[PDB]
Amino acid sequence: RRNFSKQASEILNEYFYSHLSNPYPSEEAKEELARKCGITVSQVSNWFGNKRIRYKKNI
Amino acid sequence: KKNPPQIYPWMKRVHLRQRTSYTRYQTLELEKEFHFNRYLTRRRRIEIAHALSLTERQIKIWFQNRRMKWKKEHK
DNA sequence: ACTCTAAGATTAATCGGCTG
DNA sequence: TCAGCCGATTAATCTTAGAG
Repeated sequence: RRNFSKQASEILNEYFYSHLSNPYPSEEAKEELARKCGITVSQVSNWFGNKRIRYKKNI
Repeated sequence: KKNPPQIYPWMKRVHLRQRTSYTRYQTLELEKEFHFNRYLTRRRRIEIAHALSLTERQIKIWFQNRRMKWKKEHK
């Protein structure tokens, strides 16, 4: 397993920061992002879990 | 993440820490017990919590999580 | 090249809705 | 009922690809 592409990350951060008010995408948006980034929905789901926590522990 | 324009609820601290990793033996059995019977009876519940030195809640949670993991591997 | 950081994954344990 | 099931998530951790 290798890390995500510089672009996939950009795509995810865009979504994340674009929704700082509730970074909890629906299974649809997740499926959406998943295909956009060319990664599984699990991978997106993990990415958001890790993103939220690591955002918080650094406020 | 140094500066959030505001502190939204989700950024708050939920959960009114520790993650007791489980020994290889414990996990090997719970797993062993899982291939045998996907759900648990109050009976099996106690005898196991007993054998592997764990609370009942832990055996209950262990199987709940194992079921979701089973669901997602589809297999 | 070589080394720690942190990205990505895994999993206890929690929150809450819902039912058998 | 009301304890256990599902589902999604939290948070601690494990792994180890790579930023530095």
